[PDB]
Amino acid sequence: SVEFQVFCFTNKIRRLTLHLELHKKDYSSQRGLRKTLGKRQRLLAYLLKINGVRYKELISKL
Amino acid sequence: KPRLVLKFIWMEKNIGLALDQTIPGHGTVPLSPYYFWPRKDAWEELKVLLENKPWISQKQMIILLNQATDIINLWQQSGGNLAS
Amino acid sequence: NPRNNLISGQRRCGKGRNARGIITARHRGGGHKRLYRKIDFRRNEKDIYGKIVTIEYDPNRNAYICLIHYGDGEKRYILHPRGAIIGDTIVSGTEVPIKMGNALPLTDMPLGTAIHNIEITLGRGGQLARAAGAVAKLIAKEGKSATLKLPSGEVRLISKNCSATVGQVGNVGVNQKRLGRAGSKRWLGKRPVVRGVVMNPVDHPHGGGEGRAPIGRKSPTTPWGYPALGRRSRKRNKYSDNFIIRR
Amino acid sequence: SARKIPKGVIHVQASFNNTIVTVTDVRGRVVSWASAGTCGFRGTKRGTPFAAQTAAGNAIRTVVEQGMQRAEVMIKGPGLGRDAALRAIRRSGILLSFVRDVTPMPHNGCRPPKKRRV
Amino acid sequence: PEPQCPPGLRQYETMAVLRPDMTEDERLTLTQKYEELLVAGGAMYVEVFNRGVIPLAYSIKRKNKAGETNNYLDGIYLLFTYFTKPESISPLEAALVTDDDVIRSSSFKIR
Amino acid sequence: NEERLLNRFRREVMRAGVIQECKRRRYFENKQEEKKRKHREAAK
Amino acid sequence: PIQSGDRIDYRNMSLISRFISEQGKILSRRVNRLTLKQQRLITSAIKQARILSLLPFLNNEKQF
RNA sequence: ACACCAACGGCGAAAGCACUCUGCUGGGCCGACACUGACACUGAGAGACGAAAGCUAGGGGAGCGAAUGGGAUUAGAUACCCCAGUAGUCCUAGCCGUAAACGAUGGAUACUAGGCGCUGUGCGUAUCGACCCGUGCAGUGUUGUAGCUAACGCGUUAAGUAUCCC
Repeated sequence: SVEFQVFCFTNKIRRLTLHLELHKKDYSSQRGLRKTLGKRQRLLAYLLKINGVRYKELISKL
Repeated sequence: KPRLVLKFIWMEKNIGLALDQTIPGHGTVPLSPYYFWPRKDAWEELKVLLENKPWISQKQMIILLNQATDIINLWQQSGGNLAS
Repeated sequence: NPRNNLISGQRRCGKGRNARGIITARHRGGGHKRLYRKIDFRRNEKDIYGKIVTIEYDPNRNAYICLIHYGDGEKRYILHPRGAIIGDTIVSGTEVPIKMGNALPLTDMPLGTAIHNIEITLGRGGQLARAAGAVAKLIAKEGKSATLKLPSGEVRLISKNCSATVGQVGNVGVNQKRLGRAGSKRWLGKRPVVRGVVMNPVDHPHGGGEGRAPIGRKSPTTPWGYPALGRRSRKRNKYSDNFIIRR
Repeated sequence: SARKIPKGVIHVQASFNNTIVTVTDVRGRVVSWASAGTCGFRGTKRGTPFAAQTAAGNAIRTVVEQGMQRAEVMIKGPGLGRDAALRAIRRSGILLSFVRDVTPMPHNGCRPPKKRRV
Repeated sequence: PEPQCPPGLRQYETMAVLRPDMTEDERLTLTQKYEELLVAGGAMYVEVFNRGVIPLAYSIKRKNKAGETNNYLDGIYLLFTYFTKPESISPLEAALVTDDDVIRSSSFKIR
Repeated sequence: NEERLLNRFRREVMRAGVIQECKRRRYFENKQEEKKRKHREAAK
Repeated sequence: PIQSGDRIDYRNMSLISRFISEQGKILSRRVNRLTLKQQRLITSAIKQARILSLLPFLNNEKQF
């Protein structure tokens, strides 16, 4: 299941970001946010590598 | 849990205290450790060995320590005097 | 809402300096009219709530003031503390719980608390620690006194039945608001001060001769002859209420 | 004089280069103190077991106006002055109830100063 | 019986020691502030049971409201096996620090 | 009383060697590995 | 030994105080002969009970 | 600042991290096929973090303590010793971006004796419950075969055999 990985990582970045911006100095979870961004980004380049229209739907969903 | 023997020896210069210890619910073999002629601590060495065991109950550790203490005590008095 | 009919109008004219007309508080004059704000120091309405609706800039102060209403029909101004959420409710009284913004007498409260507006005796309006960040703490209390560390590094046992507005008073950032326009000193009604070396011997005791004159006297003095370093200007027997100067 | 009660604590500040033998009552008003610097000799000699013996002897020889039976000793600190002091009090042999240590055992409070490099 | 509700929120247990003097308004008023917790928490609040007063090791420093007087050797050992949202535990800490008859209140989170 | 010394004997339980340890400076793992390696091997 | 099934809490002052000395200080794993997990868990529990003044931080020295 | 606990121990990518408790939150490990189906590795330039000392701004300042000052040793002593002791040490917000930042060992995968250990989980035995034995893995350590090495040594966590990338 791929779109649950992208969507799940998106909610991960939402909850972790609204953690981090009202907190502002945790330099440990910064790596977690950046590993999630990079991991999701290699997924988006993967599904963009496979398809057009379907990845256009992944952009249009979020 | 078997039960226990300190053996002391007094010769004028030198104490030895020798702690022979015994088994808990876990089958173990102690020696008798003999603590030695130089001024290096006998009670601390003995008691610490017992505490390191936990295999020794408090009553057991204490009774042997009391006997050990008594001999070190007699030894100190004889060394300060000449008893022999 | 300006022109509150609480700005109280008539004053003594600007930043005055005249006793009989002689300059007696030096370097004063200039600026705007600076119409004062009659604010409510001594809260004479206890155990009735009141919201906060406006943080107005008082030109008489270093800090801001705020307009507070009531459940009854009144309007007052009080010093708002740090943390004055707009719309937040303050209430004076004897048993009112501790909140950043309300007032209570100095007995019914714990020790070790940030309070700005305290009274030195009963009946007065408000004396101590009311500047733009002046915060007074409490050391433990006594039978009829209370040792209070006020923001000078100075402790003072005080009468325990004195009103006190608990909170750290806001507008702290005037520690760093620079006057770098270099004529903004004159906008506050503060004329430039001349220096003692560059005056004449009829005016200042350090009226010199040729060149940048060294200070000449055994001690640097005021323009009226008293030594201006270390000489404590305090009457030897006034109160004996302070514990240690701690300065 | 004093309260005239023959029980009282003895404290032995055994320093690394000195000893102090003080003796006081239960409340803490000292009835006598005598140290190694008290009993005559002073310098590198003070703080040796002969100074502990002489300082303890000249300390508790002057409590014979009390004649304290029930003694209890509360020593403190490191040094070569402990064991000679306890042999001195047991030499006077008065009813030494219990000796004890009250040495300050810190829980990493302050930084102790530089190592000596001598 | 306790694993019924912890779908949704958390589980705790607060240890709080008390004054040894009073016997009245001690089971009462501290259960009333437990009802203040009930306004806060509202979950399976059970087993708030009391433990007998015994001599503790060493305690000073009551800090009454302007008292700062009483040393102690004894104290009533309350412990609340309560159950709440993880939000609003710090106000339970302030409630169990500021009140007079509660000193040295350490909460925990049993698993 | 007899001339027996159990305060020295009991003293080596928690030795006064935690006070000759704490006279000189707080220093890190070089001398804590020397003193605590020699001390972890003195009790074994 | 002495695990006794129920977990070690500050409320269990039976197996706790078999682990401290009468001088009141925590004994190591090789003395108490437990696992690492038992040792750390009684460590945190003992220091909790140290907060509640159930246990002394120092016991006054005694003779005779 | 956090004694005993403290262990040749646990975690972090490194630097680092230990009085306890709570809250938010990262990361790891293990199982079942529960799902997708190569989404993988490395990474120029780039970006982040980055002990200590240092600097800007404001607090705070007990101990320790460069500089400094006095005493001593000394031919001399700006040094080791001793007594005072300022910046600093701590905290807030930044800057600085270096260390023997060391495992003196970039990362990743696959394969190649064992012994003795520790930590985490999994299965079976044993009891029916804590043990206890073997093990399946992952990580950490110590001796060590083969092989490599100028030698010392390293040796399944290679400095072995190969492949890739800087």
